[PDB]
Amino acid sequence: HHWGYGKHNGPEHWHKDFPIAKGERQSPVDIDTHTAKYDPSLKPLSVSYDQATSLRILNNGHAFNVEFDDSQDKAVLKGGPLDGTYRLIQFHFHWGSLDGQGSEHTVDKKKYAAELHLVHWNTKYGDFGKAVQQPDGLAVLGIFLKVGSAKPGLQKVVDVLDSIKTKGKSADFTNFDPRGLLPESLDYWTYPGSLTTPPLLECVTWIVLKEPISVSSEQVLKFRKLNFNGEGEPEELMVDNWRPAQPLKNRQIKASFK
Ligand SMILES: [N]S(=O)(=O)[C][C][C]C1234B567B89%10B5%11%12B5%13%14B%15%16%17B8%18(B961B%18%152B5%163B%11%1374)C%10%12%14%17
Ligand SMILES: [Zn+2]
Repeated sequence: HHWGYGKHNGPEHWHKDFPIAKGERQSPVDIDTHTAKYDPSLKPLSVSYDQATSLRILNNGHAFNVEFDDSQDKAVLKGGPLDGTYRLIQFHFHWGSLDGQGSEHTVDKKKYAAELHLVHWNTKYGDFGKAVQQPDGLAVLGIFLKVGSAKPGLQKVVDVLDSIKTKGKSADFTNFDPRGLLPESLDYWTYPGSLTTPPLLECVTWIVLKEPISVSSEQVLKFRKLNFNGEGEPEELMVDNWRPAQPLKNRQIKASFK
């Protein structure tokens, strides 16, 4: 009886195995645009993905992960609110059963159809397992998806999903360029928070981009054909794999932009 996204194992149950679920810096949150203060001390985000080396795509039973070679400083996030250098390890998405839900963060209570998370770890801790034990261990870049025009840079991901339909399936996924998933603007909000899946550790600097990317109805429908279940098990469509907004508590959301 492991955690998941259902009635009997979804987010309102997670606190029983992971008591930090009711902690002081949980994610995601609602971004109240009127309350988020412009911080002129924040730097432009530096996204250096030119040498990013994707290796593989994996259906982990909750989402799909696109994994990178993080054995050197290839793909790195720095600047913005960050001190030092954060290495790209993977990205994944959260999405809904319908276009009106799917994102984890909300913007004035608006839910987007999906949310992309690019996960990076602080190189000062040496390995991601040490980094997740630190309050400044991870930086996650969050990007909203809305349904409209197709995202050409996403289609290589969409086209491999048929080969990882079920939990535990992986596929070689080399030479994927994550620059193709970024919007035009790097304007962002930032706040201190947590992983949004168990173990829910409070180790993340969140950087949420204001400008969403557009994907087509056909692209997001292919996300919704994935399965939470393993091969030869009863079909449970991989949809609504998002945690709802959590209490902001004693935190300030900062804007990089006026
Ligand atoms: N929705 S979310 O908080 O970005 C989930 C992040 C999950 C992970 B934790 B460990 B650290 B890195 B890899 B593995 B798990 B995987 B990635 B971050 C590693
Ligand atoms: Zn995520």
